[PDB]
Amino acid sequence: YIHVTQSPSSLSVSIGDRVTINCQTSQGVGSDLHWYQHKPGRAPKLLIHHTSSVEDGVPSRFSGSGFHTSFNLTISDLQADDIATYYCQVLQFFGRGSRLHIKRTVAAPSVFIFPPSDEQLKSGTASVVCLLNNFYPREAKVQWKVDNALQSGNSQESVTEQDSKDSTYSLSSTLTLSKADYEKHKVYACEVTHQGLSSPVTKSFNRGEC
Amino acid sequence: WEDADTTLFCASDAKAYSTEKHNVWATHACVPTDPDPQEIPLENVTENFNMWKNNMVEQMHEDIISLWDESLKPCVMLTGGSTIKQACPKVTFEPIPIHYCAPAGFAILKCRDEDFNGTGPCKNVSTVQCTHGIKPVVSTQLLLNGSLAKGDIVIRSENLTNNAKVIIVQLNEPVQIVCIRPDIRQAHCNVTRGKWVNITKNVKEQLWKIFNKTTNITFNNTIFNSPAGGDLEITTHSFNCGGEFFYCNTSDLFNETNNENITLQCRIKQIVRMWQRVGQAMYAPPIAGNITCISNITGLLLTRDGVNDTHDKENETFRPTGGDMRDNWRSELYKYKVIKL
Amino acid sequence: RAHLVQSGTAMKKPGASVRVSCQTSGYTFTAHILFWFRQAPGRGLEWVGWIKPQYGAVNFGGGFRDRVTLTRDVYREIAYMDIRGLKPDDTAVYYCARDRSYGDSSWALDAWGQGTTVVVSAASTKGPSVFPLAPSSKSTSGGTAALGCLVKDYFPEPVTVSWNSGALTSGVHTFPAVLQSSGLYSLSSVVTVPSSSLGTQTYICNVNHKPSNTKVDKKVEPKS
Ligand SMILES: *[C@@H]1O[C@H](CO)[C@@H](O)[C@H](O)[C@H]1NC(C)=O
Ligand SMILES: *[C@@H]1O[C@H](CO)[C@@H](O)[C@H](O)[C@H]1NC(C)=O
Ligand SMILES: *[C@@H]1O[C@H](CO)[C@@H](O)[C@H](O)[C@H]1NC(C)=O
Ligand SMILES: *[C@@H]1O[C@H](CO)[C@@H](O)[C@H](O)[C@H]1NC(C)=O
Ligand SMILES: *[C@@H]1O[C@H](CO)[C@@H](O)[C@H](O)[C@H]1NC(C)=O
Ligand SMILES: *[C@@H]1O[C@H](CO)[C@@H](O)[C@H](O)[C@H]1NC(C)=O
Ligand SMILES: *[C@@H]1O[C@H](CO)[C@@H](O)[C@H](O)[C@H]1NC(C)=O
Ligand SMILES: *[C@@H]1O[C@H](CO)[C@@H](O)[C@H](O)[C@H]1NC(C)=O
Ligand SMILES: *[C@@H]1O[C@H](CO)[C@@H](O)[C@H](O)[C@H]1NC(C)=O
Ligand SMILES: *[C@@H]1O[C@H](CO)[C@@H](O)[C@H](O)[C@H]1NC(C)=O
Ligand SMILES: *[C@@H]1O[C@H](CO)[C@@H](O)[C@H](O)[C@H]1NC(C)=O
Ligand SMILES: *[C@@H]1O[C@H](CO)[C@@H](O)[C@H](O)[C@H]1NC(C)=O
Repeated sequence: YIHVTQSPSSLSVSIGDRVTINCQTSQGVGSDLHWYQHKPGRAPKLLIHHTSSVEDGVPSRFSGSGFHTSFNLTISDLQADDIATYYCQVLQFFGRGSRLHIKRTVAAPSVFIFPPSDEQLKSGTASVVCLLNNFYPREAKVQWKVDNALQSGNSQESVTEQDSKDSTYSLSSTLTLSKADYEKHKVYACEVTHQGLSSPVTKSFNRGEC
Repeated sequence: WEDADTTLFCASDAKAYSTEKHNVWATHACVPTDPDPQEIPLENVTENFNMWKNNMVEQMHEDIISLWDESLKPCVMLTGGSTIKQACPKVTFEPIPIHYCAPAGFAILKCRDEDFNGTGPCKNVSTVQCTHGIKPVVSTQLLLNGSLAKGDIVIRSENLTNNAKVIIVQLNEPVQIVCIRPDIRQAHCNVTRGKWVNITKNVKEQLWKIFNKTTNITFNNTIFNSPAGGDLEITTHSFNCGGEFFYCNTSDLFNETNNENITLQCRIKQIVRMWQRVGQAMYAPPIAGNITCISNITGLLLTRDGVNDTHDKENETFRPTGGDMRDNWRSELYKYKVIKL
Repeated sequence: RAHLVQSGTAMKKPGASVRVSCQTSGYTFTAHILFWFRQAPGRGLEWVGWIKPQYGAVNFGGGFRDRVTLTRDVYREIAYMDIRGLKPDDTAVYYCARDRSYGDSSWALDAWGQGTTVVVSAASTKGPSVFPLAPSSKSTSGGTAALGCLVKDYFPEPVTVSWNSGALTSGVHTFPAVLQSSGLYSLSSVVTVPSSSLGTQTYICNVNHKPSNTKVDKKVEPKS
């Protein structure tokens, strides 16, 4: 078994920057190392085969390097098309990948909270939705509180891909509760922690009131 | 003298009066062998050979193709979208030793280093104008009528860690296999149980030694098993005998659960899947009489099973394989390489 | 030149079997090994087995040998992958890829099939329930309000969501669907609008779930 380790996992990039990601192997490999580009919704694309030999059709900006147990993929002049994930492969062992996103200035989220609708309450369950809109960086922490009681293991988060226009992210956290448990409490809060916030933002509401 | 790949020519001991097809092809394509073949040693010098990227293998490949093209003419042949109907007379087919020689201005470097795995440097290095006598036996799973290693069993693979790289095994003791056909398509081979278990014992332990020495893959016990899939040409020990194509079941040969001999149930087929090109070739029904072939099991063609992720286990499974006849040629052409003067 | 085309997505139950085809074109089919890789959600690509299409010699990764059958058709230049005894852990995207070297094994995969999504779930096809996410005053944020739609309890993927029959696109965010503990999916689609336009512009999310023939137009309004 050959372990493949890539670093960094995610990297911030700017248009026209010189990018270099690393691939590590648990044993001496030599040369038969291959690099692949993978965009969402399409098949992986071979970029480099055998350490440094560039595949036909690959732009000139790409170049591979390395030896033995350490290998590097290099992009000389990054463009908008080069935003994707990159794997390194040896025999049947693929790397977990290095993800590339555009770097921008830190922007705080606009936190909103949505109480469950009466139509959903008539069905039997309740979903409280908290929204984090247009924030950067991607890393954030959402905390659910119900009457100052910390909720864990009954919420789900879905984060959108990095936006194309302003290079921001958006996240939605949904808290799922039964109608009975929902009508037994009043204050439903949502505590957002993010780099762009000096103090955590809390958006709450009272059931039935406003 | 620098490495090069030139235009080799063939030489054989074929007879002008022989009706057999190998003798007929070699009489018009080759020359009489060297009466006194010289082999001048090169001492105090070393050089590296590569059996997996040897153009001599490719030349022998396309010569055996054109040999099979004009010798074993099928009744009906299906290649691409075309159907090729032609006469299919019953012929006598028995391979003869063939020598490959270097043209004017070239030479062949022969490595005499014992226990040579195919790649790396060679201490014993001599120059010969021709190779040795190589029988172009077209077989599957078992290499027949080949040459034996002087020392222990030798394991050859371009990359032993690659599970797609077929492993070429070369035996040190020959295992005699006696196939015969007394249903005129039902045949059977007989092989001594004592010699096969003894050779299997020495081959398993040699696979463990070479993997513990040159590979990071570690396993306690070596295990064989029948091939997991493929066409009948490779799932059975397929070969040619007396013009007929035999398909012999080797499940008893590679069964771990182990009395005299081991009987392999065979079957002669009229419709075979060709090895020289993509397509199927229908041949005539078999000839009557006792068809017998006594060959020497001198090697094995094996592939290693894909390893489990984050696992190793005390057992590693190897399975017989075949198909690419180039591996049959480089099992004998491994020591030779062409040089340019 | 070399092109690999696979079969569509597969809807299966735990314990059933699935066949994925891989049609090849534009190259000598029997001269390049065909590999089969899968990618579970959120995981890396893992090798399950290859096939040498000359005589059909195959090999598998650890575990797949017990219930995966790799075959090919030499005349039609098409490879097949059969998986029996399906588990939920086998829900992944499956790829068939071609080795770039002619008559050799370099593992460098230059030609790839488009992929085949295989989802192994005990759940059955169900249309979604579309609940509103009303703006109110907690989403106004002093100037720009935000409303949305909660597409909840549907199976399987995917769900197409638009706004105002596609006229409203600016400021729309449709999140990736999430798999609830019940086995059904649920996503949310929101849009940020000016607070002043709440009492003038009618905002309708248009949900489409082809697997259930469900088409819903939900008008979102501030709650009474
Ligand atoms: C085995 O792997 C170790 C590191 O894991 C490496 O140092 C060593 O050279 C390898 N040996 C062989 C024969 O590949
Ligand atoms: C086989 O290839 C692997 C991967 O490149 C390498 O680690 C290993 O050392 C090779 N084996 C030999 C004997 O060189
Ligand atoms: C790859 O790049 C990293 C950082 O740029 C560097 O530390 C490493 O030495 C490079 N690898 C090699 C083999 O030079
Ligand atoms: C190898 O060379 C030595 C001396 O150079 C010689 O005695 C020996 O016979 C050679 N081996 C073979 C197999 O010819
Ligand atoms: C063959 O032997 C050479 C010389 O010792 C060695 O470098 C090479 O790794 C060996 N090949 C394999 C597959 O073990
Ligand atoms: C098989 O090997 C034996 C040596 O034990 C030899 O006498 C015999 O000639 C060989 N037969 C063939 C067909 O190579
Ligand atoms: C072993 O096989 C040979 C094949 O020629 C046969 O003559 C012999 O009788 C067999 N041994 C038995 C049947 O005990
Ligand atoms: C092959 O071996 C079997 C069992 O040992 C025996 O019955 C048979 O007669 C042998 N074949 C021939 C041709 O004698
Ligand atoms: C070989 O024989 C075994 C039983 O001895 C049988 O299960 C298997 O299907 C046979 N295979 C072929 C290719 O005849
Ligand atoms: C090996 O032999 C045993 C009994 O001799 C049999 O049950 C088993 O099926 C054989 N394995 C095969 C044919 O793969
Ligand atoms: C091996 O050689 C012997 C005699 O030289 C011959 O009878 C037999 O058919 C040969 N085997 C094959 C597979 O050609
Ligand atoms: C091989 O056997 C020894 C003891 O018999 C054991 O300690 C070791 O773990 C085994 N190797 C593997 C790979 O299981």
